[PDB]
Amino acid sequence: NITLILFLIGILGFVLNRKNIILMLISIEIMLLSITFLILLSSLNMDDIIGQTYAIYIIVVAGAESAIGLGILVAFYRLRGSIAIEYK
Amino acid sequence: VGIIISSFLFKMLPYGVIISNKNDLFFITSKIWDGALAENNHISSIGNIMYTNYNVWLILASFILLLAMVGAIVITIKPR
Amino acid sequence: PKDAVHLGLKGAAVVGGIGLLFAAVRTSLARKNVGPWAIFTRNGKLAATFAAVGGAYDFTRAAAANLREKEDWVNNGIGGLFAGATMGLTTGRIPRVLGFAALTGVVLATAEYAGSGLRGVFKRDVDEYERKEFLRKNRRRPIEETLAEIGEGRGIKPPGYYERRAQRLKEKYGVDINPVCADPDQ
Amino acid sequence: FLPEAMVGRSKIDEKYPDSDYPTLTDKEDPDMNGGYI
Amino acid sequence: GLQHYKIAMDPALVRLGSMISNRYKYFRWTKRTALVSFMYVVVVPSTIGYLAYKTDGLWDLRAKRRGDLISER
Amino acid sequence: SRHIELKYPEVFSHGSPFNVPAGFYPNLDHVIEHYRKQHLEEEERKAKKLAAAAAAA
Amino acid sequence: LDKGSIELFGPYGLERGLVKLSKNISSLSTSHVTTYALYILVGFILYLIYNNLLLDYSYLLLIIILLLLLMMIGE
Amino acid sequence: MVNRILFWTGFGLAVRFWQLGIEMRPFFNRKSLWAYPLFGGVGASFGYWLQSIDEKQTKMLEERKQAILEKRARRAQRQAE
Amino acid sequence: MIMISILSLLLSTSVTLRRDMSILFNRISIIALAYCILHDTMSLSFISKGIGLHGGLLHITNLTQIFHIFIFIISILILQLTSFYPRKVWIPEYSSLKDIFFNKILYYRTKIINKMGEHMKIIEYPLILLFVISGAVFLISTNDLVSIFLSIELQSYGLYLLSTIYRNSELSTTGGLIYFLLGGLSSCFILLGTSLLYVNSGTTSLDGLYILNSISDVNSWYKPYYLNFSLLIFSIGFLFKVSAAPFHFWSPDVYDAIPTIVTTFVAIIAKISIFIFLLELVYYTNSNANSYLSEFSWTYALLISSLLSLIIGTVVGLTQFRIKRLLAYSTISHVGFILLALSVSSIESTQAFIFYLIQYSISNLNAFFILITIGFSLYGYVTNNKEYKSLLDKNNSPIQLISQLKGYFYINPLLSLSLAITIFSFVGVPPLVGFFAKQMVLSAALDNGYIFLSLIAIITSVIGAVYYLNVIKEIFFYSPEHEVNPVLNESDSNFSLRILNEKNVLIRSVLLKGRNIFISSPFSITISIITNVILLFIFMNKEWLSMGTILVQILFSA
Repeated sequence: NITLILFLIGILGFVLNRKNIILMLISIEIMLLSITFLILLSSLNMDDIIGQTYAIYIIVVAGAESAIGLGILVAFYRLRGSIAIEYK
Repeated sequence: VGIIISSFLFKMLPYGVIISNKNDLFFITSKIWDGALAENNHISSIGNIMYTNYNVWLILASFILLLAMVGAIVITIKPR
Repeated sequence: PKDAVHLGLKGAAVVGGIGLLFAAVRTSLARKNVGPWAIFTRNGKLAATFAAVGGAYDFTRAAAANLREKEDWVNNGIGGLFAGATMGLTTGRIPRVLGFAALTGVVLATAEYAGSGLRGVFKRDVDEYERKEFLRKNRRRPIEETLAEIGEGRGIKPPGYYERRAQRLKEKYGVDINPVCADPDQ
Repeated sequence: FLPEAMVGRSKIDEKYPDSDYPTLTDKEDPDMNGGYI
Repeated sequence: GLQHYKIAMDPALVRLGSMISNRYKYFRWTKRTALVSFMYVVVVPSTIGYLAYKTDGLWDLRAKRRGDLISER
Repeated sequence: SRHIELKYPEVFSHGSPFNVPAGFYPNLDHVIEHYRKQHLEEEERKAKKLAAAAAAA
Repeated sequence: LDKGSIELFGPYGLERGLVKLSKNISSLSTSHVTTYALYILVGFILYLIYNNLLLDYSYLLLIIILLLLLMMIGE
Repeated sequence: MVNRILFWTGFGLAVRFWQLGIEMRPFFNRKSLWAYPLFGGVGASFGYWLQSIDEKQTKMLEERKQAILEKRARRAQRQAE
Repeated sequence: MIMISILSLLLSTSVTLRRDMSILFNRISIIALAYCILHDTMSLSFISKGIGLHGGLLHITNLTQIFHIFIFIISILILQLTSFYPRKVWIPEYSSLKDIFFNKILYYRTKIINKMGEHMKIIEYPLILLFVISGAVFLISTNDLVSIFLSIELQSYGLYLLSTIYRNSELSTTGGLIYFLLGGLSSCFILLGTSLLYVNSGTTSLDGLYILNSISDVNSWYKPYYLNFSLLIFSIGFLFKVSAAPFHFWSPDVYDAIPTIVTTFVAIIAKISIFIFLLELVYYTNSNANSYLSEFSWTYALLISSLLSLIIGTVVGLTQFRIKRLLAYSTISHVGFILLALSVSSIESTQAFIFYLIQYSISNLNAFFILITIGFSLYGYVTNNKEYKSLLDKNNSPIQLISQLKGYFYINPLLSLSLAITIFSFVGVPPLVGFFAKQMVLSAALDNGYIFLSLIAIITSVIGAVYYLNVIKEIFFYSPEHEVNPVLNESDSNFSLRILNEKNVLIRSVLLKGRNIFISSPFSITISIITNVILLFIFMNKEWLSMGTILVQILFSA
């Protein structure tokens, strides 16, 4: 049940974000947390070490995505000078 | 958006997770001797298969990490 | 025999429920803050519009069915016309009420006669190989099949046509048919 | 985030002005010609 | 392309031709016009088509002697 | 076709070799018989076709 | 007829309206990731509505035309 | 009307022709002319290769069409029981 | 072999900071992709619906190997744009086979060849492209839920890094930023889709998921509802990546922002790999018996997307003045035909799907080469248009406007007719290859009762043909706005070229002008071949169409 609540926080924190692109990259992190957390609880209820292995590989790609995101932000900020999403 | 997704995403989850959402149920556990001969820790159980049975996931994962190591540096490196 | 009024509210609720969704999205994309309750202040004319079409489509498409007691492609045409018509009244132009009635009615009629496979096409449940072979190799049909359904005449003059014509003319005009002997002899 | 010409509606409005399609009223154009005297 | 003869191009006549050429842009759906469009696009073809339907196979002249009839329906 | 042929029939050989309860794994002797037959039928079938080519030398 | 309604209820009318409709859908293009995320979320949940609720396909066709008629309407 | 080798030999000639047109270079430079036998030779080599795999494709569908008939023939046989 | 090439190329790239090595790193990547083709051709001597590999995590099919070879050959053609200089000094005096192999030409070429251009100075560019190929190739071969996620990320991340590879470009950083953020949202749907499948079925192999779906199809406590609507969320994340409406707003914006040579790979390869993966997943999960499960098929999203992509793609392209904003909308309308063919699951629809996807990839590649080549041809041309002086990133995107192509028939007539044939093939005009592709999809959908979508498709094609004809109207109906540069052709300024022999001895020295500069042959030959394939498909149709007949027969057999 908490997995659903966390996923909705990350989905709105990404879509209804009016602050900065770093917070959007955080919301993706929250969603991956919730998806991983659902797989972990299910693994325990089905006696499956594969779902812990699956959760581990989500964590490694989740960090790889956050490195590419932070690297692309640095590229964008170097030229734009602001990473603040703006609404007129 | 909250109501629609949560209501739609609720039946996508199984009984094991929706448990514990005046006569409730109680989980019962007992003991075994054949399956307890050499209990492994969870990290050991993942190690038993992470480098043989599922080694393809490790090779692919190591190539995502390599592309991230090369790409993140390529787009942010100071010119020289 | 279906409850057109009971159906109509359900159609308005479903389509108009989608209207609240686009109304709420248009509210969130507003640059100037206007308040949470502006969903029914300025965006109300979107959900109200959408539920108006849903009720207008479902009621009329249900009401037409009860008038003729047969469910076919046409019922969605009339509902399409009235759904299209009601979308016109928002604009306020007589050309636009008909233009939308034409568009929505034809689209919705076309998908019922064809049975658009959006929710899935019909299952043959039979050998497709023999359906193709039967249609392709059927090359001669009994003459009764064409005659009963293209008629007799207009160059379709099967044997025994003239005798049938004599009897048919007799009952409608009361004249015995007897062309002249076109020759002094015999 | 992209520049105004590349995704702006105003540049499209320059490329396809609404003045390319005349919308005369009956007061000035009763004969439905171009307002022909 | 190639040059033509010298023509006393009448300004009034060349603006009439431009108006006739450009006339399609200024048409509107007005009260009289929909009646004209409905009459000649719908009513007249419908009438002509309906009478064709009601007279198809009705008559034949081919070799009708005295004692037969033109009518076959 | 509405019948699925496992692309990986060797999934029948999966399962941990450790901490196994007695009487836990199901007998798959009928399964191995099946796959033995498919292999013997394919090779048998191949052996007939190649012999036909020799007859048509 | 031939320089009038046939043109208007035909090529010229379709040409006039389709330019208007296309410019309006182009307006939804803002190159803002938050707006485009919201478009994705709207389309995502709408596909859930259609499938989970077992709606009639006429409703889906009705919505699509009905959305083009809004987008045809200015602003 | 069509030969797989003649077409692809002539196909390579048109590639050389179209390539000089796109580059706006004159067709049939006397000292450049070796490229028409070369482009045409490559097309002929391609046409030989296609000719061979077309034989492999004919077999696969002939075995396949036989397989479909045999599946159908042995299916209706059990129906008559 | 693709991974050995990546690791070997990464080891050489790791010890070099020399940017002059980029052209040669790209030429080696082309040799590497040719070894992958030889290995993949060698693996084609078996008939099978699929063989599990490496512990069931991967699989090989004849369809798998054909598509990998196609991905490797498309990639070799795109790689040509970074492995050969765009312009070449050609002289009849240096035109024999003896001259090419035993004689040397010396002249100042840095400006004429653009040796130090941006597309010639990124060292890691062919290396990052190989990473996307590897992710694309595994995704075709994936057999497991965890395998699917890792491969689609390896494909996606490299596409984000290629979009941001031009670091000094503000436009590229923005397209890279938009693509990464919205594609990260796309992956969160794919991960949720896979997770719900594993959570409800206890298995992570698709082979096991297929059997649960097959048993379940019959004609009380565990109804398999989760499969269709876990696959629906799974499918939505992939409809974004292929840019199907209404998840397509990103691609017009990103394709227009990133450099053109980059847009050719980014807009072609991902579609090939994703649609092939979706094809086999659509076939196994179809219920041959209609039931309550059939009412909730995830494949209905594919029909909505095709219906929307046909409508959105043809209509919004009507008022696009930007050439690359127009090609994206053109693709969106073409993926509607691909989606509609994929959604009807029939032998005829699968042959139509295979053939439409291959021919559109080669044709859309032709369009990008012509666009990239038309830009490089403007080196000896000059303009005075206020509009062409306000364009941004003119080096990364030389042609950005349809109006910039106005009168191109008067500058390069046959290159303009090459583009005309490619555009007319996108319309679907006989006897071009695009007509036969479109009419095969129309055939299959007509034969399966999808009459309403066939009517929609033909009506949208006339709408989409309007903006296709506007491109051709600019190229042929108006005069050029580009004039020949007055200084590069003045009959008083020329550069001198020496022709050397096998050992550094002068044969003859020649004085050359700007009329002795031409497009390099790798780009004229490539355009010439694809144009001729489109034109004369009606004579070379048998082997290509018969390949798809056999692949589909295998998929539907047994």
